[PDB]
Amino acid sequence: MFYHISLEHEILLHPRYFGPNLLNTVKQKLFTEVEGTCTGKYGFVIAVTTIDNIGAGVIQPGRGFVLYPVKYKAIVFRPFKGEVVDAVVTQVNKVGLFTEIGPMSCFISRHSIPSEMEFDPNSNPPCYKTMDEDIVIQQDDEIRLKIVGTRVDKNDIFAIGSLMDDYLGLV
Amino acid sequence: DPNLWTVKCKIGEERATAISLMRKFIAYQFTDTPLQIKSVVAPEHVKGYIYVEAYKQTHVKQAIEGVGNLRLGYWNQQMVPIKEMTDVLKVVKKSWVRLKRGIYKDDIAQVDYVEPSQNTISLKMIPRIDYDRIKAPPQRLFDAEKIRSLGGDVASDGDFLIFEGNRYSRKFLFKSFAMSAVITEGVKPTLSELEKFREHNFQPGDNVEVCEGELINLQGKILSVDGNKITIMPKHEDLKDMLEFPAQELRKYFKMGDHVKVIAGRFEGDTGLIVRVEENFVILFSDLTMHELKVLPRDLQLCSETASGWGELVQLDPQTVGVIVRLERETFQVLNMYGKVVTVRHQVTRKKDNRFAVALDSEQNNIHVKDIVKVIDGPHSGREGEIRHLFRSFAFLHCKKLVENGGMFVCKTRHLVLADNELIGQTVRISQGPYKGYIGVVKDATESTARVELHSTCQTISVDRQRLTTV
Amino acid sequence: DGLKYSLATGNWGDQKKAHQARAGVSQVLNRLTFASTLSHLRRLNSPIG
DNA sequence: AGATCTGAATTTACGGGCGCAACTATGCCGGACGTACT
DNA sequence: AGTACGTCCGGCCCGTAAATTCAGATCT
RNA sequence: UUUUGGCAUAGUUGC
Repeated sequence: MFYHISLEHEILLHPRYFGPNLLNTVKQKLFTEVEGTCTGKYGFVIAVTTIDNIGAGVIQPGRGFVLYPVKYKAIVFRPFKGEVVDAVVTQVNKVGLFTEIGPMSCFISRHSIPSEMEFDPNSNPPCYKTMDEDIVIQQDDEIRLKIVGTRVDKNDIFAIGSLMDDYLGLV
Repeated sequence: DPNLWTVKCKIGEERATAISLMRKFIAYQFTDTPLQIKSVVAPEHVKGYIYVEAYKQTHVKQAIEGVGNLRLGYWNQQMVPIKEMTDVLKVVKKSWVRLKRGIYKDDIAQVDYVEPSQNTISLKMIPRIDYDRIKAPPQRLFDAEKIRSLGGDVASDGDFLIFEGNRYSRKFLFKSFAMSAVITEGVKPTLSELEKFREHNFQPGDNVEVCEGELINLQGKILSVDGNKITIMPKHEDLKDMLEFPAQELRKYFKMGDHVKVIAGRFEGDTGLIVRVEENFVILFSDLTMHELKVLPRDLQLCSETASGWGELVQLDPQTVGVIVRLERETFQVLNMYGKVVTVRHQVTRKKDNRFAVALDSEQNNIHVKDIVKVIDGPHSGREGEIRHLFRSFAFLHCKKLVENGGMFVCKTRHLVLADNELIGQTVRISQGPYKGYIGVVKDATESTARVELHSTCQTISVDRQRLTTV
Repeated sequence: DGLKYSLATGNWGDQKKAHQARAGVSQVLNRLTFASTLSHLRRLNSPIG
């Protein structure tokens, strides 16, 4: 879920960018660095809400760079196991289902898929359909899925969706 | 009673020392120099020293005098403690044997025929020989043609053969050896030896349940382990006390959606996650592949490491390179430029990879290694892979989703899209410039200048190549 | 080999007794001048002791 | 008043240290075993 | 059968502690 | 197409 938190980052500014627009330069560099990145413990940083406080620029001995610590309010998506989430199904295959939550990709395995659902390969849209067709899971649909577990590997979170609980799936 | 005193003796010659001292006792039992010691003990498995029974250390010293073998214990002796006197004498303890001596020491040997004479038994063995080529070794099958070709001491009766010190062989060595020269109890060969010719495994951290008893259905994490009666110390759910269970009362139970590794069997080494816990058929899916793997509960352990699941460039021949796609016991599965998977020996050559090599895709875009490229033409059209190796007109693409050859395939580069100077060491003569007259040898050479070690003076200097004239 | 050792390394005494065996008796002959060779021939050393 | 220990104040071994950088020489497995060749 | 050959096993010094000797606590 | 490499005690010599 999106959470508006103050985080810390470090910037080793090179002397070539010194002079006028120094504060603009460190602001731009923090924007370039944090945006579009994922961290395992803190999830997906979405965007810089703002840069709160610019720390003192400690000139590195022996190196020449200047180290700036920066406090910044940023919003982070952190998935929660044991929570229901609205998700957009991206890819549907016979093995499982992939869904998008923000930039993050979650999965619904062949068995985490409910047994009532069954793949429909013969039809023109490849989709999982129930016998009564009260819920039909295809690509590009809004589903309520329970997060079984936030399985994190190398600065990227992939969760597992489940429809075992009632009232889940399409609206 | 008298006390035992330790006397250091020559290693491997204790029983001979005891025999000599008994002979000395009998040879001086009636003389004016009687041996006042009572007995001598030279245990079989205690090597290096012996024991002498006497009431005094002076008796020991005066008795062992004249025995060179005990001279290292002559000056001083140590009494065996009174409470440990029992332990001096306390002694403990189509098949397969293992020969003791010879080059076949501790080698599995199948008892072919047991001679009723009780002197030797016929044993089948694998020869550890060089076939008289190095001497003037590991186990390998007995090659009859090689030892016939090399000659020497060799006699042929078809598959039957005599060679190199009356070694008898047939099709495999078949030679007689004394039972005292082998071990006839406690070999227990492995399955590999059979091809050539219950168990408990509880680990700390693993979760186990209770299958029977008053403490049934209590899942807890293992802390300790022992051999048979473990008396385990499991940390149960909602219980701060530590209870006791043997190996037989537990089972390797695991909740769904947790890391699992296989300890043994056809699925050994593969990791994954268990899905549904049936009575005994536990179904899981690997981190590599998405195939059903059914295992017993005992064939699972709780280990949180990532799966291993490498990819080195090798030369099948100077005309075609190869990329290893699987590592095996004695061979490499190598995927070449043609797309043909081959199986080759360990002794291909490692080529110097050129990581800065430049290749052109199908749209005249420069592409380097680690670049994600889509295949728009060729047999693998539609796939998208990361470049790992390059050729003049081929590129090798890795893809984790593709379960074939470890995800590695190959496509032509034009069907992708990005998503020493001769003058060195030559005697020369300065024909122009201030250094004219002299002779030197060219150490370093360039396009313009060249270093010359000057023969005449104790220095080296650089001169234009125009100033040089070879001898 | 005993005498050859004791002259080869300068150690003087038994080879295994080198812990306390006094050394520094046999030295490489000083061959730089004739006077240096003579001075090394006639040299006498007092141990610290 | 005295003993009798007994609790703090004088004499003996005993490690453990001893100013900075180059150039040459020696030596680090012998005894027993064990079999194969001539 | 003998012997060679090669591979395998077995002065100071200053702290520092420790051993003996006078008052003091009991215990007559 | 890229180079390597020992530890030791002893001895002598140089402000």
